[PDB]
Amino acid sequence: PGPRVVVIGAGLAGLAAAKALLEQGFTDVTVLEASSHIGGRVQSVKLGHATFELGATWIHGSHGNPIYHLAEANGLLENGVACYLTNHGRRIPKDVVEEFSDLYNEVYNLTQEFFVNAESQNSVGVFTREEVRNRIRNDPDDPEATKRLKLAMIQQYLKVESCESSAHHIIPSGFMRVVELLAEGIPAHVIQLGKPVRCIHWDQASGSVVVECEDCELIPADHVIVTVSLGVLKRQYTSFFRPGLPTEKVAAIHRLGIGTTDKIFLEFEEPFWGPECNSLQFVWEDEAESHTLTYPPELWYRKICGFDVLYPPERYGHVLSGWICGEEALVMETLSDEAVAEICTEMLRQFTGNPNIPKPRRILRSAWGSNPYFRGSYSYTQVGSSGADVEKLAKPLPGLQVLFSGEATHRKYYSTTHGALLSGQREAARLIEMYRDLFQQS
Amino acid sequence: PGPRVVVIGAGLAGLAAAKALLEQGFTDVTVLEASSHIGGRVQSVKLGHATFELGATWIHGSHGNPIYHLAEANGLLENGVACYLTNHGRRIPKDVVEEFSDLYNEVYNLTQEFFVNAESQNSVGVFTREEVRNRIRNDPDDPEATKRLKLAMIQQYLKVESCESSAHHIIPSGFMRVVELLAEGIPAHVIQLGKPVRCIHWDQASGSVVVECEDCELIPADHVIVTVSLGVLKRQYTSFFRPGLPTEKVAAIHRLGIGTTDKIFLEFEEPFWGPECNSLQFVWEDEAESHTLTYPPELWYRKICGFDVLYPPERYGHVLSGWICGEEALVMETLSDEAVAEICTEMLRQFTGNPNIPKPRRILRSAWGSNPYFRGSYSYTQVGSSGADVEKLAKPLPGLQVLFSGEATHRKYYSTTHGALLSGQREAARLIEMYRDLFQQS
Ligand SMILES: C=C=CCNCCCC/N=C/C=C(\C)N1c2cc(C)c(C)cc2N(C[C@H](O)[C@H](O)[C@H](O)COP(=O)(O)OP(=O)(O)OC[C@H]2O[C@@H](n3cnc4c(N)ncnc43)[C@H](O)[C@@H]2O)c2[nH]c(=O)[nH]c(=O)c21
Ligand SMILES: C=C=CCNCCCC/N=C/C=C(\C)N1c2cc(C)c(C)cc2N(C[C@H](O)[C@H](O)[C@H](O)COP(=O)(O)OP(=O)(O)OC[C@H]2O[C@@H](n3cnc4c(N)ncnc43)[C@H](O)[C@@H]2O)c2[nH]c(=O)[nH]c(=O)c21
Ligand SMILES: [Cl-]
Ligand SMILES: [Cl-]
Ligand SMILES: [Cl-]
Ligand SMILES: [Cl-]
Repeated sequence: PGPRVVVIGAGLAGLAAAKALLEQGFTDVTVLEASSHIGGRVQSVKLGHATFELGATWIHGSHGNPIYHLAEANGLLENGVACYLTNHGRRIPKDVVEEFSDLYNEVYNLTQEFFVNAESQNSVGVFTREEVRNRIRNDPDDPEATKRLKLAMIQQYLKVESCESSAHHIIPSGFMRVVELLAEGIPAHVIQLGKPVRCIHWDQASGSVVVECEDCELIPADHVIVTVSLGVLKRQYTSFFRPGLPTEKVAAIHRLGIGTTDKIFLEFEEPFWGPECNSLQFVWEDEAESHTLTYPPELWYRKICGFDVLYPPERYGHVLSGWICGEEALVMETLSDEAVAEICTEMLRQFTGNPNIPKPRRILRSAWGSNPYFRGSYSYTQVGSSGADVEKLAKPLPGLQVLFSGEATHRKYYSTTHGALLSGQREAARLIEMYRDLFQQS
Repeated sequence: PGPRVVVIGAGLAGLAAAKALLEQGFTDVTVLEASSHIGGRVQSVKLGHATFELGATWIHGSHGNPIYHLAEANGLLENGVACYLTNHGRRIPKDVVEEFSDLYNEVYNLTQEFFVNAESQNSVGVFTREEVRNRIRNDPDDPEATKRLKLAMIQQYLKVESCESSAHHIIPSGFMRVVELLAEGIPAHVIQLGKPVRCIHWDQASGSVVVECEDCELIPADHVIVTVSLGVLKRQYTSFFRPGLPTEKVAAIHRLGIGTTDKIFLEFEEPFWGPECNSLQFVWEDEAESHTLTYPPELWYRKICGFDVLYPPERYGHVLSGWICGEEALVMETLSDEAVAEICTEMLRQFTGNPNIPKPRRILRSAWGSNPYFRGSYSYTQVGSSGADVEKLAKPLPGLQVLFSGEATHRKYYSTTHGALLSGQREAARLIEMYRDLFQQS
């Protein structure tokens, strides 16, 4: 009864692939989702009336962006200053920050002009910071205390740059509404929840592919679209494919990077922050000399660059939204809500110079790195890798027996929701063209 | 190329089944063993020259016993008093122990005569102890202190009875020598080590059975002989069979018992025990009133009835051999060698009344309950179950697609090495008869 297609993952890529096939008259389609939910790294949570994003937060502008189009078409779509604080409870003056910002931006451009691959982009940052460090050290007119603060702001910027990897729209109702739109069309029977896959068996001798589920169910199939993260692949490629993947694809899985980026929300009964403060930015004065990329686990909290104040209060309450990227996010994920809440409260006391700040009423946080269905937040082309690795990863296996979809497999829109969606449509489109060729040949 | 037979487990049952098939001209035979070793619950360890059994220790006499025959044919086969000590470092006099022993044996026989199923055997113990407790309490001539000791000896006996479940020969070279004899004949390629099975798939549409390995290898087969313990079945039957087992067999798996019985060996530099002492038997004076079947985890050590002195010293060194049965053995298995060694040393100080006993030089111990390939030491017909459950467990699935072997599936020799061996030959014999019928019919 037609070709049997199995999609692994009910994130944007898996749902987009499933929908595209169903719309082109593929009846025998089943989505195997590991978790109890759809959307994957799109995860919207409601604390009372308020809606908080634990994954994807922003749509990256654009009319061509098919997630903007989805949202706008269904009508889902829609202050003050960054307060820089020192670890001895002092605010850094406007003029110091503004002076640093301009020095950094001037030196970043003189560097970026001098250089556009992965190793190029990274080295702009590295040589910018060392030149900025020189210009501060060698400035004859700045006093000692001011130089120590500005040098520590290099380390604060470095932490902000560590989370960065791509004008910007939010969905106040929840990013999960966009996910629910894609899934509307899909019949109920198609999406199997709580159904993690253990291994894909290909080059077999009615069904040349067998999907081995964790619950030991064997599902024969003609084609499999794999949408699991680069994190899942890195951890499981050795056991997840029989026979082994082509060595080019194994190399791609090794060379491409995936970052753990977790969100920390702190709900307070009353606010303790000035009405001029959009954010609290944490500058540790003892980090003037350090070039620290990864902190030891005891100092995981130091990788938090600061906290944004959510606006408006009536929508969200009095909530601080922090980000933590890298191995320090994995350490954070191992700690209890009380242990995390306590350390963030301690930090905010030290940085505000106000020892009477109460522990937050509630705490909400993501755990993407430790989750065996994600093992990270988003992909990037790493200091070593290229766009060739993304093409290698995306490349189907012989017979289109296994196709590779997901954000990581998208050449220009990797680490985005639209990248995921479009990577799904690409692989669905690949099958459609293959079965058009059989129609045209015969 | 002939019928494809897969044996799960390279214990006595699996090896016996494999050998029997190979000897009757079954060429296409493979044994999948989870662990890196053969023998299963036969496990011999050498500390220097000495050989210590962590599993099966004794051959239960007999000429008909095929393990006696195996040993004797290859020439592998071959003091003092039990010292009863109180928890206040006092030895219980010969006459007190002898008086208790006779009271127990007299009252056990008067009860056993009055009653022979599982619920019958257990109830003999229960009504014996309560009658003994009465006869002690109501004895007009015994003093108070003596009654408290004798009543606490009921609890010490109760612990010894908790490990009991079946004249007696040892193999000084190692019980593993008997295992190695069976395996001699078996070609190298047949036994796959480090190869745990995850699920057996039966009622399929060239190979009506698929064995799903933990490493995700799918092995087509005509017949599967399952030799894993009742412990493994109890824990994994829900996931280990597709489709589900007959409800009669599920009920049998539930109703039949498997006990965790672990061995503790303590090697001392010098002995601290009298040359008259074969064993140190631990009587806790505060257990006069208790009828405790299972201790809380904090008091796991109380389930140790005492320690045997191994003889002769030149063979073994100065070693104490203790046994611990039940949930208290699972608690023991979670503790470190230092933590276990320390508590046993503390006990021996309290019970000898000698506070200067050094911590043992070495410690050796089994961990059958926590081991996912055993989850217990041996089967028994439980207070509720019958020999009908053993027949239900032993019963093959339709087509002899799956056969059930192992100690637990043997009607009279369950919980023994010969039971395991003979249960293997039974299932091998079952296949041989099935393929003799096809030879005679056609
Ligand atoms: C002043 C000032 C400061 C402000 N600075 C401005 C800078 C802002 C720059 N933007 C940042 C954006 C972030 C951080 N954004 C962000 C933040 C965070 C915290 C995250 C986690 C992500 C993001 N991204 C990336 C996307 O979320 C991601 O690419 C896609 O959802 C993935 O889709 P998929 O490929 O289908 O995989 P999926 O994993 O979703 O689905 C696969 C499924 O497979 C399942 N699975 C796994 N194993 C399985 C198995 N064995 N068997 C069966 N199933 C299995 C699994 O359960 C899943 O359901 C963002 N994207 C975007 O558009 N906007 C954004 O803001 C962000
Ligand atoms: C004065 C005074 C005091 C003295 N008192 C005297 C009283 C003495 C009474 N006797 C007591 C005897 C004991 C306690 N004895 C004793 C003590 C102790 C500590 C133990 C642990 C046992 C015993 N017994 C029982 C036997 O050891 C047991 O029945 C068989 O070896 C099991 O064989 P099998 O069926 O093949 O299973 P196996 O489990 O061996 O093999 C199955 C294989 O399957 C493998 N497997 C599991 N899962 C798998 C998967 N998923 N995939 C693939 N493979 C997988 C696994 O790794 C194994 O290798 C004894 N027997 C005996 O004859 N003499 C004895 O003394 C004792
Ligand atoms: Cl199945
Ligand atoms: Cl990482
Ligand atoms: Cl395979
Ligand atoms: Cl138990």
